[PDB]
Amino acid sequence: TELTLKPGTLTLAQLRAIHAAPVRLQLDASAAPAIDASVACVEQIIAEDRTAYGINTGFGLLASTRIASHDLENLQRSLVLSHAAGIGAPLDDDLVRLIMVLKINSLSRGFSGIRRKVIDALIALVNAEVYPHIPLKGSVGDLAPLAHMSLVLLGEGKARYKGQWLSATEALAVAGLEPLTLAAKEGLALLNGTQASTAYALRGLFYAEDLYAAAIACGGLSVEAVLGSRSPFDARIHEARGQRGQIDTAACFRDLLGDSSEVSLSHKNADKVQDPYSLRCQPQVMGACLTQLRQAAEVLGIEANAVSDNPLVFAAEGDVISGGNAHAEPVAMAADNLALAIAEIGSLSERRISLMMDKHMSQLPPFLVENGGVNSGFMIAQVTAAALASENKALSHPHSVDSLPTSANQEDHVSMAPAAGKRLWEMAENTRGVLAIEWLGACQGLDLRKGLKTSAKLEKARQALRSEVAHYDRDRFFAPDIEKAVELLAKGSLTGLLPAGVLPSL
Amino acid sequence: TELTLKPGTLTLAQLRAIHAAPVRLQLDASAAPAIDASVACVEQIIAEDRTAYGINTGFGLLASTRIASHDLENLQRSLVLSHAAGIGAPLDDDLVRLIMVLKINSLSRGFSGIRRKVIDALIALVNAEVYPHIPLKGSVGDLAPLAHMSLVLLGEGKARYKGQWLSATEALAVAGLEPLTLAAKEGLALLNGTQASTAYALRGLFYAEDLYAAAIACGGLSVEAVLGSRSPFDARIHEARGQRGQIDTAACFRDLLGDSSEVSLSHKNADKVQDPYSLRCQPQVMGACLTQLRQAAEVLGIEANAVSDNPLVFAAEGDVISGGNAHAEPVAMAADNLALAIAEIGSLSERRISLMMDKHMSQLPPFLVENGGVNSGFMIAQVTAAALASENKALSHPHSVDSLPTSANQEDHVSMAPAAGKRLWEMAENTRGVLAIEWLGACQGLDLRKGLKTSAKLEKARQALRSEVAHYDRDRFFAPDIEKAVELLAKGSLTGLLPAGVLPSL
Amino acid sequence: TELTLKPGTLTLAQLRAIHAAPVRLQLDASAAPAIDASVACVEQIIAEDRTAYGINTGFGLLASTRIASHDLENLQRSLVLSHAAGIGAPLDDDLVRLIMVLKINSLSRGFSGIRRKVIDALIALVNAEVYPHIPLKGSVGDLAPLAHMSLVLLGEGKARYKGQWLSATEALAVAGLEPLTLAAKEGLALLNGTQASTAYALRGLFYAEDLYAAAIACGGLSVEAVLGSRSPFDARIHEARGQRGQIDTAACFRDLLGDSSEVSLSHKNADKVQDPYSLRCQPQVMGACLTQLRQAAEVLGIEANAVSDNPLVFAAEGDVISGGNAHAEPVAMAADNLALAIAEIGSLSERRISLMMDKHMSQLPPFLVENGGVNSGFMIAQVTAAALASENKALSHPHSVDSLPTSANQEDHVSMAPAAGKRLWEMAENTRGVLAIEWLGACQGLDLRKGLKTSAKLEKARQALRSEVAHYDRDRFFAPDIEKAVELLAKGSLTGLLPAGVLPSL
Amino acid sequence: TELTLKPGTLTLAQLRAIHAAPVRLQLDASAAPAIDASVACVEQIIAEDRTAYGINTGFGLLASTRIASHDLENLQRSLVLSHAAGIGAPLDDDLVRLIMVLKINSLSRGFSGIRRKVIDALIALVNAEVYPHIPLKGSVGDLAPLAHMSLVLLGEGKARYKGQWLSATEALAVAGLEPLTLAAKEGLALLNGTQASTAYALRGLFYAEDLYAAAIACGGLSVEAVLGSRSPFDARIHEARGQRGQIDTAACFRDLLGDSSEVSLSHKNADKVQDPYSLRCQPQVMGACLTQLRQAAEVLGIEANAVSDNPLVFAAEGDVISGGNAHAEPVAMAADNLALAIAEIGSLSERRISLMMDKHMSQLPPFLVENGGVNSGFMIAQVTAAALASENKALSHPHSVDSLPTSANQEDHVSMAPAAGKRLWEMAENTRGVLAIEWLGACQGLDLRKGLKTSAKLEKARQALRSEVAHYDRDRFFAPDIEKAVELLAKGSLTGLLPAGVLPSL
Repeated sequence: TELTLKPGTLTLAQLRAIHAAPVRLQLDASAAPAIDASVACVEQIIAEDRTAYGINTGFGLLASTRIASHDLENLQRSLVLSHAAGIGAPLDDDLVRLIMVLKINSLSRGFSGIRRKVIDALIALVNAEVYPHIPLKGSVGDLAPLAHMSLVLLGEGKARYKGQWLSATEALAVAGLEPLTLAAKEGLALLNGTQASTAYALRGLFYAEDLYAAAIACGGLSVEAVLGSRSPFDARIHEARGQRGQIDTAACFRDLLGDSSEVSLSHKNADKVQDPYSLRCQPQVMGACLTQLRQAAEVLGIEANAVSDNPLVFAAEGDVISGGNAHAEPVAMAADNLALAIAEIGSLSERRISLMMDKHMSQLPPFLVENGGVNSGFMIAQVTAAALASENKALSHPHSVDSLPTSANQEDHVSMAPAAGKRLWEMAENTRGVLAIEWLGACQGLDLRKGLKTSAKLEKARQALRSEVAHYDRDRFFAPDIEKAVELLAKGSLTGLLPAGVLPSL
Repeated sequence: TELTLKPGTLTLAQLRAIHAAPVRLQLDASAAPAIDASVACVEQIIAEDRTAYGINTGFGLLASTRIASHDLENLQRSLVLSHAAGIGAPLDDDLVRLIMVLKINSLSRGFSGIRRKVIDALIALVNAEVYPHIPLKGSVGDLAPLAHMSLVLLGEGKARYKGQWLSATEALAVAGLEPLTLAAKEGLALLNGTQASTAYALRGLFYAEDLYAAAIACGGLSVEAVLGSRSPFDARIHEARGQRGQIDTAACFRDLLGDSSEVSLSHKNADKVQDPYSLRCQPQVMGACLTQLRQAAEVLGIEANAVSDNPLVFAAEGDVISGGNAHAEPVAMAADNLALAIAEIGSLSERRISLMMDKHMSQLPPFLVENGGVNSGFMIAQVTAAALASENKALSHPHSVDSLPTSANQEDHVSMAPAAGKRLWEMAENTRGVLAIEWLGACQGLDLRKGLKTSAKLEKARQALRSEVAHYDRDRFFAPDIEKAVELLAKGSLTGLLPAGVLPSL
Repeated sequence: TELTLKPGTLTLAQLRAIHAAPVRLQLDASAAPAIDASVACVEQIIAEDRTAYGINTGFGLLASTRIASHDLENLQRSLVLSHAAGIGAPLDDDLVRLIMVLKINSLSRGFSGIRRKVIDALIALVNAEVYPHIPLKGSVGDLAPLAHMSLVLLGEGKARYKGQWLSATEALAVAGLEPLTLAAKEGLALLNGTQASTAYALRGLFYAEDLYAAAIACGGLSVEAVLGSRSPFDARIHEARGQRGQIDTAACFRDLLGDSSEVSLSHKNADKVQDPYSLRCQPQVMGACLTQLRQAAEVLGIEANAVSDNPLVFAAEGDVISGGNAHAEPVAMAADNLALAIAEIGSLSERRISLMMDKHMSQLPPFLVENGGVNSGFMIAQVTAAALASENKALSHPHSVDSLPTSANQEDHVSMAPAAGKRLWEMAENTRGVLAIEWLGACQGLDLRKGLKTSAKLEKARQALRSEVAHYDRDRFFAPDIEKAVELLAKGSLTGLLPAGVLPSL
Repeated sequence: TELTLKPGTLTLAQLRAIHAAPVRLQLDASAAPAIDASVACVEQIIAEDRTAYGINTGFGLLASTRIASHDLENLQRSLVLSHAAGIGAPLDDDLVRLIMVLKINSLSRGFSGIRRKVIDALIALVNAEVYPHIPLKGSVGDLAPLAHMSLVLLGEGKARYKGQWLSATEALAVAGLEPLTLAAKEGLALLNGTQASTAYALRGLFYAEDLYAAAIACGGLSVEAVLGSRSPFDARIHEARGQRGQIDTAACFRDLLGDSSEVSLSHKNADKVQDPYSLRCQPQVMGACLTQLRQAAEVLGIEANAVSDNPLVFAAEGDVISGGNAHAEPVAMAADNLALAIAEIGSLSERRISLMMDKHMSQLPPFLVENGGVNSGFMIAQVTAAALASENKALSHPHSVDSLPTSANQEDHVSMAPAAGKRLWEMAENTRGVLAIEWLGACQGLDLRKGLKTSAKLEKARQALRSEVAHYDRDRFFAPDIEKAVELLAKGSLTGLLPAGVLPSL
């Protein structure tokens, strides 16, 4: 997988690919100039015995003292060691790779005053598929997680390779590297930034997108299973409202559903029963979710390319300036935004499941099973979906509204973006479980409409499932079916049915 | 105030003006065609003894029965009467006017099959400044509140005029109207829609905008009061991150602050103390808030013009279709989105207040007062700001993630957009109180820098306050000062200092 | 209403009476000793030129300086003036009276070193029904609200009398008082404490209790209306679980319901349809709520009698000690606890309403109305109940988990108990609206069981309502009925049906 | 470990031991009578061709049909298979053992009509340390998780033994069992109940208790490290407030702290600086938490012994009754209650950490390190604690206030107690991380008071830590120290210092 990186130009689709699979990358030749020039600007400051905070000074007491060169170099190690104070579970390699590539992208923009050779080391680690240990918690939005990553550069910490933990030195050799020594500003360049926060929210974004796509397919099947109407998806309704998300959503439903199906055609005159909101307001509810994840994607798309460390080096003017780009407030809001979409996608789906369980609603046997006097059918699966949908409401509580003061009142407001981002992964597992159950139920219900077929793309969704899970004939161990369905969705089995260009990264 | 309405074209600035003050409006002649044509389409259906749900049928049992004309007409009254089941405090006239104008705008787009003369009645009521009673609660997202409004059309309910409650009939005469009788589909046309939800969120939007504007001015004063740096607002920092909200925010700070001030110039060499995040990350935090309220404004801007009732009449094709546009999910998310902005604006401000109270941070006397051994100064005001900032965290909990099934499982998923929107008004009162206190504190602190002036626009912010509230010389009754400051902000005293074209409706 | 107060012995029932109506109180003679002795201890310190913090010292810089007597006295006024920095709506007289009586109770315990004559002034104000202005917001848990109350003692602020605002001096004369001058420690004695926090939560408690009582009656009517069973309330079921709240709750249902009714008897054999959880799990759900409000009442009962100011005077030993009793953490948790009860009482009730709307569940006409083809009946009322029930979920978010640092890091953790307590009042208005609608619906449904009577106490609940609201014959303006029902409940119309000794204050 | 079980008499301490380690149990002979008698009552019903719902009937359609014996037996398997529809991670053996023992306890009370031999099988599995697979999610409060457990009884599912998954049949043989066939009511007896919900909250309870205990020790060390006063813990202060939790908490502090220490004695005259609230209000804040966890423990203690299935068999009277004991509302509230305690314990601790980082507060070097110009010391550890404390606020959102309708509107209100309980485990990991950091910091700070010793018990807390983690001399890899400290706490290293009889289960 060759990627030739033009720093600051990653697209959301590129980001999804980095997240999904190993990468091979190289910096574009056009990146060298600005990168080498911020180093030269740093080198000049030092050569001219100029004092610059965050460049050649010590801290606090020494924040204006030109720390001797000797202590300057060891100050970088001490920063990284002391800052590597994270805790909790190890991030998986996929997420570690994204963070590494985000850091490379940002440093490579030439505002950080870090040597190209350090950047090249990180790249060597990516290319070698050597992923430094990074613990899940600690950042308030990303000193700790970025400090854990950088440990390996110095020959400290540990890293994963071929799924086994290696010592840093062992790890470095795998990548054809030897331990490095950091120079002025490099410690800060590596530790300051929003790459972990951004990475966490991006994974939430990609999950949110996979689930949107799945939900269009499952909701289409459910519509068919209970003989719902295609009228709610009429373009005229959506154009008259003017909401773009909803207009795009409805277009997706029409594409998947078509004008009619054998199923729909064989439910002749009757269209006298208006469909419940969980079917009929799918464009409106799923469109709102689509708009919401597009808003987040835009913010996160920009942040993936942001120059986020501090202080910034402006070689062109000779200036070094301390600002607040390491504050990940926009990332935090984007994540809280995504929370709303993942929850409402799951909520609308659970009510569709609920409908399907109701023989007064479904025009199907109660709980989707033949001879329910002695068979419980899907009844407890529906309960599982309610439990999962429910959990998402509390999980929806925003993290972007909380802050505690740190660094002795000097970092008196922070974003809490890492917590905001990572709760999204569990919300997505809940909504994924809900959709898997909807998937199972709608194929069961369509099954009961003996011999009848739905549309072309929805029939592919039925075959996808039925190749792993059989029709529900009579009560049997239920959980393995749900497990199966969930893995299918997690593997993107239905994503490909959605039309192109709808979702930010797809 | 003449407004000649081209239906579906209201701008956010027009919406802010309708919200802020009485309107005089007239429909543009180009609206008549489509409006008269949906009526004609309805008239044709009835003339052809065609059955159409939501047009000439009864409900449930009779949902396919062509209800006799006679019962058809009385069905409209009964719908409005039975649907007027709202409760809680009366909306104020300002908000009632916005809802009325939103309903007019939507019906006037010609998809609702309602007579121009009914639309004209609502317009007559607006023009006459006769505002029907509408209670605050009941909608799940807006049958009840729109049904209360429509009562007056029929000569039921009551309405406010010159701030006094009048009977509907008295009210109607003030507007030069007599009670009307509704025709086929008119009841539904009036009661279905998202106008109240939209109106509630729009007020939240306009509040959020006023507060943003105030916060740029107050944060600029606070920066000056504690001798902060202008370096964090350097354009190069914000362009390097790429976030638009933050880029625009920083531009606002530079405009208000300028390159230097007498204050800043007289704090010679020293710039050795990095400013805390509550000053230095203002572009990043306030920019995130700006982006967030721009996302909401876009959704709400579109929704203000939406065709939101049901079923929709498509005269051009002869079709009538039932869809889900009355589902206000996008409005609900937009409001939850705005919640995040109002809270973080207040949180960042309270920490700026906090900083100002700390003589190790502020370079000012503790609690902003001379001889604090016996004077408490601003100490308890700061506590008030903490209480107000705090309340906003719980208030931030999203409403868009909750739903309960209604109408016997037929409306099985709803938005909860009215609750989402109205909590914003109280969040805004909290953040307004916080900013008022920041305002007071920064003018006090600048005062203590004897004779020194800040920038041109920030000096106007100081004079604005000082014309109502005097320097704090020694302990005195504090609450009246805060009261004063709050009313000043609520009157938009600082809004005008912000550069043009930054905020969606300004 | 004579109350002769033995300080520290108020009961919850006494507290409900103070809250509900004017009081006439006098201190018991046995209170004089300890009250006069803490003053004497303060007087001795001063007479012996001993330095005591919070007694005869100034603040911060002067926290160890024996401030001259002269400045000592003016320091008390300045504390009260500067601390009166609250904001928002005026508390109503009922709540102001409770706070005043709570302060009197606490000071009268003799640990505060305040003169009996100051205490007597507050008592004079209560007895005269002169209620100082106190604004709703500002405390983080209660300097501001207690400082506003004390203003009037000094002839500052304003007070309400016979529902009109009076100047403090006018107010004082009504009570036969002249402005006072405060002595050493008195300022702190008055301003420190948890009385407002406690008062806010107590009102929440009493509301929660009224609603519990109402819900037993309404749920009993609903059970009857849909021909539910009395079997779920069998004592054996509740004893076998062992939960006390549930055991007591079920006993209440049995008392109100009885072994059988004309209604229940006339629904002969059939008991083949198990009742839904919203009826059948009433003991379990309402019992949990009962336990929860009993836990809160215990904490609040104790806190109503707490010695809560600081520093405390221990005359017996001669010691003065600074502690943290003014921290209202337990009050904050008690309120968050009560939030759960008010929400679940309303949630269970709304589902009972929902059931009643469902002719497949209710054994009643859909939406409780004859000829629903053209009549909507209770359909939109149910929607109102869903909107109100829904709002309570977000409102349930705990305030006790938030804190911001105040007083320049010296009050670095606070309770947020006032916010916790006051949100309960609105939660209670929501649940009250829900129950009013249940009340209306169950009497309507029982009505439809022509001529049949329920039990003795539930028939009184029916007559209570029917004296204000008529049977629903056909569609009519709905909101006035709900308004009526709500006022009935707010007046305690159903409270008296509940057996004695169940609820903490009743 | 022999336990001879008297059903319904488990104590909280017994429950903590079952949770912590393997058990060996036997039913007391006095349990046989009522257990054999409910079976006989079931047998009599069947022998008399009496129809009883949930005993010898089929479901829904057949809810009044005496299902043939043959289908009766297979209905039990089908219930268990179809109900085993849970998902998510496998519970660990510890938690599976607790659930099994809770189920045994409840069935053994003789109200369930299940054969002693089935109960004996579960006991055989416990004794053999064979733990059936149970997935984490699915219950709405516990059909799915109890159905997964019961699978193994029938020779389905899988179970863990010596940490390896075994087939059910392999598992059964390890316990000396063969697959069973279930009889009338047994399926329901096994699947209905609140044992998983209760088990989840109990683990939360025990965690909350361990953390309370740790926090008293760490807060005592922090007090000493920054030369705080013992005056806030004076019994007179706590008795004067009257709050029991706080009185008990303060007694704990006095026990651990003592009247004085070498440390405290060597900080001679000065006691002129009042301690911040994070030290001084420890009795008030930790006491509130203690009260809160005592309230939960009481509910959970009772529920551990509850008869929770349905319908219940009352052999004494011959009656079988369907009720709602399987509704775990009280468990859900107890868990939400515990959430508040775990969060506030962590919040108060993080502010104590914060204080310790502030040389204007701590009387220690900034960030607890010598030569901080080039050493960052504990600065980023503090950030980690803020991130962890912060996460707990959103996690605090109550689950007991949410519900969705299941079983086609027949279970229209549910508790969401499993979600409520399990979020507590992660909240406890956050607060544990916070305390570990406090622990580290206070031992570091005391270290800096060269040669000085604190009290007897607090010196043991110092030695406990120092045996794993060395004094912080200069910057080094920080995270391993925190990891170490966390494992120490998780192992109960400080629990034993707390006085006996304070905590419900200890």
